[PDB]
Amino acid sequence: SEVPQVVSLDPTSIPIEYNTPIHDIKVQVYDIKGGCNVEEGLTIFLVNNPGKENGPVKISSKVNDKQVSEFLKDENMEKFNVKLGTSKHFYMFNDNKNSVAVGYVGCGSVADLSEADMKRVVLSLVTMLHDNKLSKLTVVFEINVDKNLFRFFLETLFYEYMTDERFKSEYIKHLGVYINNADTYKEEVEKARVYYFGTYYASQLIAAPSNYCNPVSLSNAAVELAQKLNLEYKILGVKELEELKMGAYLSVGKGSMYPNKFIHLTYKSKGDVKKKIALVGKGITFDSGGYNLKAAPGSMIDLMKFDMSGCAAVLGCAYCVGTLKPENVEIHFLSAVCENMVSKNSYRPGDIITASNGKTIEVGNTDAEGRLTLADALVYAEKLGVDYIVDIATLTGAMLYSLGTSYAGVFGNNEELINKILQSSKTSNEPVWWLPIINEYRATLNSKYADINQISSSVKASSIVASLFLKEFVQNTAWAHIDIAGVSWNFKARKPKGFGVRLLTEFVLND
Amino acid sequence: ASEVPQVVSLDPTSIPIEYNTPIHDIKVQVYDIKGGCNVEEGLTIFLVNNPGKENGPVKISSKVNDKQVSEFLKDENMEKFNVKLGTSKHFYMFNDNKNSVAVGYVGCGSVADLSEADMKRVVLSLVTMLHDNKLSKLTVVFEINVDKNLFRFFLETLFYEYMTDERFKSTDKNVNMEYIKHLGVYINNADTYKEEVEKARVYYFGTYYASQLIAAPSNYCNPVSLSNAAVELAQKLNLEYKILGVKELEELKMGAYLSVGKGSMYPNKFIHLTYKSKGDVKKKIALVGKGITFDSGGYNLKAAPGSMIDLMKFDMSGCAAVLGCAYCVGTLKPENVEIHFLSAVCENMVSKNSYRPGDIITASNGKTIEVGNTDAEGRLTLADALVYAEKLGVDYIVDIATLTGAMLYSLGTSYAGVFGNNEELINKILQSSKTSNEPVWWLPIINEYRATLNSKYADINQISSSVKASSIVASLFLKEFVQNTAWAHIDIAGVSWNFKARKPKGFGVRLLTEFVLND
Amino acid sequence: SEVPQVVSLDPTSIPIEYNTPIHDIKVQVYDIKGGCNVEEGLTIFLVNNPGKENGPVKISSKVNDKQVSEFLKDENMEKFNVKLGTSKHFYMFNDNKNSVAVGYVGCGSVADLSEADMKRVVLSLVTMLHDNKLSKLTVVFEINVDKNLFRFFLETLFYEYMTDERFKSTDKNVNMEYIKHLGVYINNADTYKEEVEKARVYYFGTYYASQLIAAPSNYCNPVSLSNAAVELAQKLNLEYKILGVKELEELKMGAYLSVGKGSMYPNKFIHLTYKSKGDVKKKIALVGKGITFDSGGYNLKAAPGSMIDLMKFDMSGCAAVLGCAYCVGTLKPENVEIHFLSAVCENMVSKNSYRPGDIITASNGKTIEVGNTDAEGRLTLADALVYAEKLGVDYIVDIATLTGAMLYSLGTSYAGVFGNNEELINKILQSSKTSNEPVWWLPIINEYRATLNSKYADINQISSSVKASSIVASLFLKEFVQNTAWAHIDIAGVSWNFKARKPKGFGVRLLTEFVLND
Amino acid sequence: VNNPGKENGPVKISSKVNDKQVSEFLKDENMEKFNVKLGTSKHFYMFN
Ligand SMILES: N[C@@H](c1ccc(-n2cccn2)cc1)P(=O)(O)O
Ligand SMILES: N[C@@H](c1ccc(-n2cccn2)cc1)P(=O)(O)O
Ligand SMILES: N[C@@H](c1ccc(-n2cccn2)cc1)P(=O)(O)O
Ligand SMILES: [Zn+2]
Ligand SMILES: [Zn+2]
Ligand SMILES: [Zn+2]
Ligand SMILES: [Zn+2]
Ligand SMILES: [Zn+2]
Ligand SMILES: [Zn+2]
Repeated sequence: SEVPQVVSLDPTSIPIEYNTPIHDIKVQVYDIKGGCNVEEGLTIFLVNNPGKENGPVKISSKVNDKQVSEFLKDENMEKFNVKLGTSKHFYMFNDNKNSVAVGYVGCGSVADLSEADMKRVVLSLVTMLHDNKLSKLTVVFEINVDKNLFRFFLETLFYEYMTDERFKSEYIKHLGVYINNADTYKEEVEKARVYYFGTYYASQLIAAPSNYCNPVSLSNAAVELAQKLNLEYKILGVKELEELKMGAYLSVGKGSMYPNKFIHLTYKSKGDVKKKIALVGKGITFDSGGYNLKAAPGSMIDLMKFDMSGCAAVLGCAYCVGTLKPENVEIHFLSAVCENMVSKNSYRPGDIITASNGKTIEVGNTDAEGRLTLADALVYAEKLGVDYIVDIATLTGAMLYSLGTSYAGVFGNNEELINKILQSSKTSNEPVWWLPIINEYRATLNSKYADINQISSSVKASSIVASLFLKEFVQNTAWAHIDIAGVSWNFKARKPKGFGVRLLTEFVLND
Repeated sequence: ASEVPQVVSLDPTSIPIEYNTPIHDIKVQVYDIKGGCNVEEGLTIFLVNNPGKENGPVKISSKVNDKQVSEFLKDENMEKFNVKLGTSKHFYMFNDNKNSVAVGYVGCGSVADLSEADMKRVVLSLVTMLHDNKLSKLTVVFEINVDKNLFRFFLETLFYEYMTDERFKSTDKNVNMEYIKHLGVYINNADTYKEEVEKARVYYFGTYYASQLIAAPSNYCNPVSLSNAAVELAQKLNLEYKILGVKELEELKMGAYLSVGKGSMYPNKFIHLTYKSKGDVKKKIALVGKGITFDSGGYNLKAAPGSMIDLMKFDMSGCAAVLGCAYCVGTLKPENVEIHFLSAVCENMVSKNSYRPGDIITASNGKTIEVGNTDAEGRLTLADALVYAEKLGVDYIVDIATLTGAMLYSLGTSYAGVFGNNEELINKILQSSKTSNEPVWWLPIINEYRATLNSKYADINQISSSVKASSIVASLFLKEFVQNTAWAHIDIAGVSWNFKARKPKGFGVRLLTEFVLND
Repeated sequence: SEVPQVVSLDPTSIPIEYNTPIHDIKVQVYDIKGGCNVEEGLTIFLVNNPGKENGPVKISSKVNDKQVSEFLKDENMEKFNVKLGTSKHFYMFNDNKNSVAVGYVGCGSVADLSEADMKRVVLSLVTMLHDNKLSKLTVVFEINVDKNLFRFFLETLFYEYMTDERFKSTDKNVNMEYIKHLGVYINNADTYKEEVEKARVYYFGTYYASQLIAAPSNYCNPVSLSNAAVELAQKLNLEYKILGVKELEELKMGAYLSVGKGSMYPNKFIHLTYKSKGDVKKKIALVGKGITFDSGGYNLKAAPGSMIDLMKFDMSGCAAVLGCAYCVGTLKPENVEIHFLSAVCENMVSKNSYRPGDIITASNGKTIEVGNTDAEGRLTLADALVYAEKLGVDYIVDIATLTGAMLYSLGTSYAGVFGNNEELINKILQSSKTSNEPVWWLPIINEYRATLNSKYADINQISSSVKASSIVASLFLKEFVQNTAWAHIDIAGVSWNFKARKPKGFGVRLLTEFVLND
Repeated sequence: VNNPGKENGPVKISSKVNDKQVSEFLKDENMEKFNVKLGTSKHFYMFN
């Protein structure tokens, strides 16, 4: 498990932060009926105006401080508006002559916030936290959210508040929440904190550049994670991968100085097993394209450290599952990890390679490497004899032109499973849309020489074609495929989303 | 009608349209298989499968009312052939009356319920047997299971694919072109299937009519000639009609639609056809089709590799499907409905008179629009068509358009995408997709992208600056022009043209008609 | 007739120079065995040294002056070599105590100079004429050349020497002075004497063509070019007619008319005729592609390498045909009837332009599906070929800047010839030899014909699958000649001299030699 | 089989065939229903 180096200055591990300052925040949830106390730090009102305009801010909650309550009177507050994400905050002295900050974030005019909207709310709030030295934040909900959305608020807050400074060379210690029917929201708090970290852990792996995060260091990190969670683990090396005849997966890695590593973590519930699941993540630690090099305008080769986002989501999910400890489920966490590089040793456009199920594949484009690695992972996953196989992958850039940057696409061979994923999208608030596997396009994968083509020459619906290819490697097991090529990276914030950790955990939990 | 302007005298002044096609001379007779099959003149084709047995052997199960033919078609003789989807074989023999007969089969594979795609492969194989063989009659024996809709779909597709469009042929007409006069069909429970026959013939012609308008090049089919054809159609069907000209469009302040047509030598013409049932009207529907008779891109000229400027006569496919639907509706005469058939027809050209990238134009609902790309012209014309539609006071607005090339990257060439603001209406569309066998998939209008249409100067941007999901952004733009009516949008940019066969599909005619009929 | 203008500063004619300085040159040929007189101006010896690479200059001619003869002794000349294209200037006094200038141009080792080699020699000589104000040049041939190559020397010398200042205003060359006399010393001079005025005629045909080509598309548009052609016909007493739009409509030339639809200039079809006074034994139609500017139309020339700034040259074929009309009309061959044809128009972007996808109808009734508006040349030629065949001629030869693909097949030196008749093709190759305008036979590959099959129209203008566009274009044109020997000369690669930044006037001499020899 | 002169003309088989059933299949009246366009084919199964 020694990471090879070219020079002594090359890093030999991924730095990982486990103990984050988010974990130090004491959280308290209070009912809003008893009035709000404003004694310290920053207090923010989440305010809308239905009908409205953008109408005026009007505060409805009772505040147990004379000076603040004066500040918050309708005549002052109408000077401001509830346009989504708009905020104002002011420092003042309270009834005990102590310095208090008080303000609001506008939640617009609709009464049901979408995940997108709520995200805009949190971002405004985070901007104030990053701009202010505070011991404590207090948030009071003057809008209605359900339990899942409340938890989404917390996760998004923690995640966005946290700043990754691992490669560079003050946080609040308390969070108060005022909300109607407080007691029903309390269970969401620590769940949010677990969901935050699984997501942030995924992010750290994705953000970690390819010199740091390579097939050896990523599998080392996965082992260290399993050890900390008491998960069973197994890392398959080149020799075993050859014995298993994983020729599609091995071919992708031929050109890399980093030997292929296959990750297999296993969680088992205490109880009687009622569902066995294999979660398979695409783990290309750097996708240069291979001989089909990413040289075309817009191919974004500098982003391609993110091509192990699927693997990160699966690993982050492992954190959440290993921590929350759901019952009656056995989960396998799989990733065929490798690096797609240019070398005398690389596989070539046109090569015919042989998958572990015996299928010969003609490589039409070395930059369609993910589906080759996934083919062998899927064969491996099916041999585990599980009930559901779900794979998640940054597989096709075409997703940007279908669903874009907000919704991932799910494709599958089984409507019941697909529907379970859509439900988990609803409760996780990571949005997914069901796209079809159109069988009429299957003929385009008929190779003249091999059993099957890797790519289509004629069909531009590449996300569907890739799904048709993948489907050839699952024979008799319910399977779904989540393409996160569009959603994984947050282009505007210049960072990963850690997309899919919460989706997969909800999937596991809801079962 | 209006006079079509010409640059030279040899410029065509109308679209050639074939109404009385050879398919309409075909006499169809349907028999129940339980009565046995008579095997006489022409070509008798058995549709045969073998469930579960992939590439399984052919077995003819139907009673054949001829001793020679029954002997020929017995299991031992047929076992050398297999049912592989699309395969076919011709047989020759003498019957009990000493007349030579031609017989054969088309293989329908080993899966019992044929998809719409599978059935098309079967039909294409059948058509291959009709081509280059001068036959007076074809007889088809169904030894596979099909529901009523799939039976109709077989007939529609057969009629459509058999037909050959020679309107623009002159020196190269097919000397050997000769159609059957009779079509016999044997099927179990024949009486239940009979009602589908004329329905299929009507659906075939609506689709083929749309196909004719689309395949017609932009010199033949321009906004004046296309609106003229809509008038002629309306007169033949006794639909009400109104064609709005520029002066009337100006009065209605349709600035977004008018701006697109500024650079064309052909004046904008807005088609408005109306069917009204004689009964008491229970539902009112507007069907809106994109009617760009040629899309050069305008100043944002289609010059990039893969922009397929030579295909762009097809950018009135949406208008064509709405008109094809008008044919079907006006022919079948549904009760209790009032249907408006709408198209803002124009041509997107490069000229001293063209609108420019950056121009700010005002739609008929007062919204100002910043033009970011003159090649996103469809959504601008649809904006004003949607405002016009909503003022009619209908229950549903459905538009259909070759709107975004991105469709090819999302759903590809077989499935159209539907988007909308109302779930009930979307499900009705999806239901019509099932019964018409023209596949459509529901795609989301993702509100998070809406902010990317915020203009610094105008009320709204025509295009997104940052979002590449253009089919979704376009849908977001269109939604701004429907205020309080259930509305759905069908993007057929990917499915309209059959690239393999080098012809249009007339996609959407049957879909839209089923939608009207089922309601 | 009247050229339309957008503003009053728009030109309404092509400026044309007919009486050139070359025409003022008095040429005298003398037999070299009488010895050479060296009395004034510049006297240049053309010398080689067969079989000795970069061999020494040796002057073998007798020079009728003691002082000059001494100067050019082998001893004095041995320091110089005959490397092809090298040259030297000498200065001395002759017997008359007069200042005299002498030099040489090396013609290498091979005793048989190629077309390319001879142009190298002529270019070196012109370098000696430029930037030196001389009243007289004398050339002494100490190399062997046949009659066609001697004529080629003069034609090339005249053409290269001539500088086109029609569009110069504030930047004319103040030092521009042309010799008034040219003396030529050659062995067996009597046989070469008849080549001189032939060379002058050939030079002007070529120069005339180049003037038309070089003239930009604002000056040279379909009206002004057809106007020029009438003027030329009047000067030569050729019969002429220009067919205008209404006549073109009556003749149903729908392919040709569609290309011009987008232009502010009306289509003009040029038809000049030369007819011998004797019995007519051969009738010939010469067809020249005449696109005065090719923007590409809606298939706009926007791709890198499309060279839109060069497209004033897309009437190079018409220009070659008109230059041939000048030569034929001047030299007056017997036994022949020649029709000089061009369907002239401009390919532009407009509300009025034809579109990609349009189906149009040619004058022979064939419907054509336009796959690319930038393949306009073959549409205009289609109707011109139909017109040509209706004249009842023995041969139709077209010449056109038809396909950029020529750059990748033959390049900038050799034109391609395609045809439906081996005898006609061979006559063109033979004319290539005697005109020294190089041409190579390329095949019309019938296997590609199916790629022109259209789903809706009788035929496709362009291929869907085949990249060999010069072949595809020829297949298309062939569909418009029914039963007449026809050949097609694609000059897209050779028409413009990219290094010298000017047209060659390619094809005038080739076409004239074809007519003359037949 | 070809048909000189007649573009896409009918198929006519000239060879004598030593089978009565096949001889009858190959008669002009049957074959004229097909054409000689380059690459076009038809074949039929029968008993001899
Ligand atoms: N790694 C896949 C991928 C993922 C995302 C993008 N991409 C995301 C945004 C723009 N391009 C491109 C390729 P692949 O190269 O299709 O294997
Ligand atoms: N006419 C629309 C369109 C439709 C289809 C295609 N297209 C269909 C297939 C490939 N490209 C491109 C543009 P538009 O240019 O987006 O308005
Ligand atoms: N005018 C023809 C042409 C001729 C020459 C070149 N060309 C010559 C050199 C580089 N490009 C390009 C187009 P066309 O655009 O094929 O009609
Ligand atoms: Zn790749
Ligand atoms: Zn990848
Ligand atoms: Zn467009
Ligand atoms: Zn369009
Ligand atoms: Zn061109
Ligand atoms: Zn040209």
